[PDB]
Amino acid sequence: PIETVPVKLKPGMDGPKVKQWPLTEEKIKALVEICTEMEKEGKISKIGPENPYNTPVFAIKKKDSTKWRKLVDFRELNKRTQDFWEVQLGIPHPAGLKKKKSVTVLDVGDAYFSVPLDEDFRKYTAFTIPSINNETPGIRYQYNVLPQGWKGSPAIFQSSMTKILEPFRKQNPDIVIYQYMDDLYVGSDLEIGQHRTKIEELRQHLLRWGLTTPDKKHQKEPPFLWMGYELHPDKWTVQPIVLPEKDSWTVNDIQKLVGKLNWASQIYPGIKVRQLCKLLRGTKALTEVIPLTEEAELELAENREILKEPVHGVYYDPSKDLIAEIQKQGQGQWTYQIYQEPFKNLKTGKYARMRGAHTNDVKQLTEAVQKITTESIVIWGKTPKFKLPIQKETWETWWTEYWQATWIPEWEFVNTPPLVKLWYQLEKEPIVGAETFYVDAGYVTNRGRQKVVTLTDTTNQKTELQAIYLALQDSGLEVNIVTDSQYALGIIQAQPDQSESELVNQIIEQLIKKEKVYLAWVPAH
Amino acid sequence: ISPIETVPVKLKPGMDGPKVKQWPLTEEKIKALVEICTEMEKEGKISKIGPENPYNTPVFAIKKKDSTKWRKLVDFRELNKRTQDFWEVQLGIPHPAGLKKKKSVTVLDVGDAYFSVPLDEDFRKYTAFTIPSINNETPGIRYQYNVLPQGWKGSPAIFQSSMTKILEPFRKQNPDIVIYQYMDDLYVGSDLEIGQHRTKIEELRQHLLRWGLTGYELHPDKWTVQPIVLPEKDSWTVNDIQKLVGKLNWASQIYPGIKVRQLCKLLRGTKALTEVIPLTEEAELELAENREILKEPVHGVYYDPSKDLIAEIQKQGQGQWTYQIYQEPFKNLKTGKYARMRGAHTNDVKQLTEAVQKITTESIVIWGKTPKFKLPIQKETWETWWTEYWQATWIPEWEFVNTPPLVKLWYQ
Ligand SMILES: CC(C)=CCN1Cc2cc(Cl)cc3[nH]c(=S)n(c23)C[C@@H]1C
Ligand SMILES: [Mg+2]
Repeated sequence: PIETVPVKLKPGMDGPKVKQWPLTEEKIKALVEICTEMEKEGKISKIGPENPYNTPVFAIKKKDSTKWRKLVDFRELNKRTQDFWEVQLGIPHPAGLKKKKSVTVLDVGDAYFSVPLDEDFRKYTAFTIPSINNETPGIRYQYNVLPQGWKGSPAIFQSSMTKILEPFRKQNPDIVIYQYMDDLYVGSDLEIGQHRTKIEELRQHLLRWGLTTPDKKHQKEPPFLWMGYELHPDKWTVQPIVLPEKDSWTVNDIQKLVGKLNWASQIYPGIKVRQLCKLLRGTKALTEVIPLTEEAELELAENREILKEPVHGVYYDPSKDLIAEIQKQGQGQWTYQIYQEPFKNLKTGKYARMRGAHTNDVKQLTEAVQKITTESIVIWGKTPKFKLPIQKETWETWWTEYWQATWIPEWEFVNTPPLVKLWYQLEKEPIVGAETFYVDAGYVTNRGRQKVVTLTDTTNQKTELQAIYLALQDSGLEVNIVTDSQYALGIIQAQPDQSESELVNQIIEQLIKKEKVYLAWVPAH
Repeated sequence: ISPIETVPVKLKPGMDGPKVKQWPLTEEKIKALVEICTEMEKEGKISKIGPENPYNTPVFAIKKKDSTKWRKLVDFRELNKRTQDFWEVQLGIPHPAGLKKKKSVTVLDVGDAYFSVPLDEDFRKYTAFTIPSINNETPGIRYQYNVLPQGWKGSPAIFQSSMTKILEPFRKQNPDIVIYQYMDDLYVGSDLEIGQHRTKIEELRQHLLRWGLTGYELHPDKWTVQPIVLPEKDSWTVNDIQKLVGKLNWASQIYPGIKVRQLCKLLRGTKALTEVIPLTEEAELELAENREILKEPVHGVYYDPSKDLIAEIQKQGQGQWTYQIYQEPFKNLKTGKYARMRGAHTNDVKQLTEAVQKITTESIVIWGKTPKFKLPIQKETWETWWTEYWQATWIPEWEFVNTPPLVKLWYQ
């Protein structure tokens, strides 16, 4: 038997005392039968009038079958049960798995009832099966094992299974076992016969504790279509994605398409969705039809072709280095691929996360490095050596001059156009011979010139970007610009090369054409 | 699993235990953690827990100073914040104002001293922690403490007595030495020449071994506050004057006696930036007075035991950093500078960690409390690399921020 896990109710609460719904004789007859079965099996045992707690039960028929099932409504008891460590949503990613000669999945089979329930807690699982004639039986029961559908069941069952498997695991340190729901995955590099035997051995080890497992004649064989994936002994991939051939596309359709499209990203490089996302602008209803533009059409056609190609990922080989390579697919878009062996990945991906309203490729590429770093540590436990399209000098220039602290692991420059660069750099010292503009929506120069323009609907801070812009447009190749807007100063000082604000983008364009620019700040009153 | 008497500890009223997430660990760290945790399990220090304990506290592996040995570090920060305060009356522990004046102070990690005292059976669940697994391939090894844990605030309090008894002899045999405890750390100050100092340090060591109790060497005396400085130059241009004004216009919020009048008058007219402007007599004397005013920290800054200690750090470049410790805005208790040390390796993160640590030691030595840092770095980055260079046994509360371009220009 297994060691009982002590359960407690949430502090300051009493057990469930909820009424049982009136039942149909037909069903009562079914319940009495099922409950007796469970009592003979010791799963449950009748109680005395001592117990005031109760939980509703009802009979259900099996889907597309003709027979009775017993369902207990543990909602209430669950609200009152303490929290457990429970199952974290942390699941293994296919690219983290290694190659195996043979893998099998043993379907545990309701081991919930195979595991005992803390005696002290047992009373809280009380339920009642009403009598057929008014004043009569009305059998009262309580659980002796883990109730199907109870709060602690999934957690306690998993903990129990782990203990039960500790030994078998120490005995065979060449066999990986992974638990998931009512499934037990066993993988191994044993030649087929040896494996097949070891599996039968594991089954017996479960049977000793009551975990009735399935025979090799009805077990699930690879691939393992698990969570949108298709698991194989040596390779992996995602469940085949089929793109619709619609004439009319609803916003809902377009939205689902982008979702399926994004999913593919992790393995299919080249998947693009920008054009498709644009169809969502100004949409008034999920049922609204948006015709497709020539660019969206071209993008859909391209992804369709990309998907007609059954690419697959490869498992991790602990003996070889991890290599991450990053590229610029578009403005703001970066594509990466992690491989151990020359140009054939374990996983791929995209990075479009724009942090802040303005940025530059150098800053953005850096942030992609950090995402991959976190992701690699999570999946493979170590960071990959990166191959980036930026030269050392370029990175060091930006780095040492930026106010924030940054650090890139270990990388190598890869001359693969486009090479990321800084399109412009502000002067560290005011330009001699250059004209000086004193902005405020209007500027005045040392040379006498001046323009006062009219701005409508402008925000306080945007008016400040405008003046700078103005000075920028009317000046020569070399300019000195004095401003009082610490805001505008901040932005332009950041050396952005892309922004959400078109005004900033224009200023940026102006900045690129100049030979020399010095921006200075001063309080103005 | 426990001996002697266990002192009952409780979380603050109504407070529940911590359920903090574990930041992803590197395979090497995990391995180090598994090796270390198994020995602690055998020694009965910790025990595997079941799914009926929902709590969690983050753990990490750091590297001991000049030693190929890892040290499990447990981020008990949240738990400590939820742990009851500890008594009143005659608490022989406060803080030696004298410790900061000493010539040499050594730090000793007397953390293992806790491992000899059991933790109240009931509080044990709250100290829960989890060794993570590569790619979630396995549930994760869960443990809790049976003994006073390192890094928890309750530990020094509960061991306080056992500690004083042990130190009373050395304390009365060498009163020319100042010893102050902070968490797992022990501060040993003295004015003896470096030679006699290290000797005495070593002697305290074996004296601790004597009772089962098994690196860093400061010089608090030489700590000096960094004042606000103004560019002194041969000839001044419009630009120089413009900057001098912005700076002085800021420092005035601190020292109000700073005037800019004359200097501003030199900035009349849309002249060219590069145009050199000689300073009128009345301006030269204004700048000069401004200089004298900045020669010293602002009068009236007092440490308040009841307020948070905040520390801000700024990237100045080429391995240089500037920090300030204060409680009320602009009212600094201290300001300083930091330049890359220990290795032709240094990158932004390693330096920041060294700096944070450096500033933290000082606060403990000075006020006997760690500060709340405002770090100039992206969270994800910090969380990924901080552990790789950390060596302290305590972990201060930190937050991340976006340093203003102007503040930098006003320091160093
Ligand atoms: C569905 C999940 C999470 C399976 C995890 N699972 C089964 C599996 C399946 C294949 Cl085809 C190759 C695998 N390689 C490895 S490692 N595993 C694995 C780990 C365990 C044994
Ligand atoms: Mg102006």
